[PDB]
Amino acid sequence: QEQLVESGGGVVQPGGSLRLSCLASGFTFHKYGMHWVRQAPGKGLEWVALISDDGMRKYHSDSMWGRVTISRDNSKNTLYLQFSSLKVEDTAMFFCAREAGGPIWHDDVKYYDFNDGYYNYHYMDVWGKG
Amino acid sequence: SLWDQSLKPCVQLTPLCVTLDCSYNITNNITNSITNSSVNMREEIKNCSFNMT
Ligand SMILES: *[C@@H]1O[C@H](CO)[C@@H](O[C@@H]2O[C@H](CO)[C@@H](O[C@@H]3O[C@H](CO[C@H]4O[C@H](CO)[C@@H](O)[C@H](O)[C@@H]4O[C@@H]4O[C@H](CO)[C@@H](O[C@@H]5O[C@H](CO)[C@H](O)[C@H](O)[C@H]5O)[C@H](O)[C@H]4NC(C)=O)[C@@H](O)[C@H](O)[C@@H]3O)[C@H](O)[C@H]2NC(C)=O)[C@H](O)[C@H]1NC(C)=O
Ligand SMILES: *[C@@H]1O[C@H](CO[C@@H]2O[C@@H](C)[C@@H](O)[C@@H](O)[C@@H]2O)[C@@H](O[C@@H]2O[C@H](CO)[C@@H](O[C@@H]3O[C@H](CO)[C@@H](O)[C@H](O)[C@@H]3O)[C@H](O)[C@H]2NC(C)=O)[C@H](O)[C@H]1NC(C)=O
Ligand SMILES: *[C@@H]1O[C@H](CO)[C@@H](O)[C@H](O)[C@H]1NC(C)=O
Ligand SMILES: *[C@@H]1O[C@H](CO)[C@@H](O)[C@H](O)[C@H]1NC(C)=O
Repeated sequence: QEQLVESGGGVVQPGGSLRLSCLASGFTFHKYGMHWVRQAPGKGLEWVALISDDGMRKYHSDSMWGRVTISRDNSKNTLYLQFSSLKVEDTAMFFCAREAGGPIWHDDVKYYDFNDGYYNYHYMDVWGKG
Repeated sequence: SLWDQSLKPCVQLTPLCVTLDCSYNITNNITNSITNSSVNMREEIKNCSFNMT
């Protein structure tokens, strides 16, 4: 099945950096714009970052904007998040969630992207280990 | 008659008639050449996206 596994997270101190790597399997990761989310102690879910299928654009929350940079690797079928100027408020479990399937559905008809890409902008159907 | 005969094996383009979205200015260098004969603005060059089954 379509599986996602996060890694690289660990105990760190503010002001440094961190490399969170989200590996994927069971599907064609080459065009799946992933989503980085965080969950802090005693708090709800909080969206961290989002990257497009091709890595052209990307979105980061204004609080986490600048501190984090998201990237993809279609050869490795992997996603990467590089931190910078870490803050004590960043204490959280980080998850790597997929996008709303491969195509976008409308009237039972499914549309893929240019060059038959697995694009969407919708809910996150699959969630990773964390 | 020969033109119709050669037209027969050609695949049809009926599903192509859906409404599309095109962009005129693209990531190319020249749009206005040295000559101007009411054709530089009418460049007849756009890049367009289209749904296909
Ligand atoms: C055919 O012609 C069309 C007509 O031009 C083309 O479409 C577009 O038309 C617009 C007409 O207004 C053009 O607008 C201009 O854009 C200029 C460039 O603005 C950017 O660069 C300057 C620096 O030079 C920057 O100051 C601007 O704010 C903007 O870039 C900013 O970049 C940062 C960093 O990436 C963004 O920050 C984001 O923040 C979030 C969190 O909040 C995330 O973290 C993101 O990851 C992060 O990137 C910031 O958001 C962004 N600014 C904005 C407002 O979004 C500008 O200087 C001019 O004044 C004018 O506004 C537009 O450029 C043009 N499109 C292109 C591609 O040129 C059409 O493209 C063309 N056809 C083709 C095929 O190209
Ligand atoms: C009209 O064309 C623009 C520009 O597309 C680019 O230039 C053309 C001449 C061709 O060479 C295209 O192959 C080329 O992409 C379309 O806009 C979009 O521009 C961005 C540029 O940032 C393209 O991004 C690329 O995305 C791929 C895959 O994710 C990356 O590997 C690349 O590194 C690069 O970031 C984007 O592909 C392109 N969009 C499309 C659909 O090609 C514009 O959309 C198009 N007009 C229409 C109506 O589609
Ligand atoms: C167009 O080509 C000229 C050289 O012929 C070059 O100097 C210029 O930078 C080019 N412009 C673009 C947008 O590619
Ligand atoms: C370009 O336009 C000007 C005025 O519109 C005209 O005088 C000139 O002859 C045109 N160029 C050519 C090559 O005809």
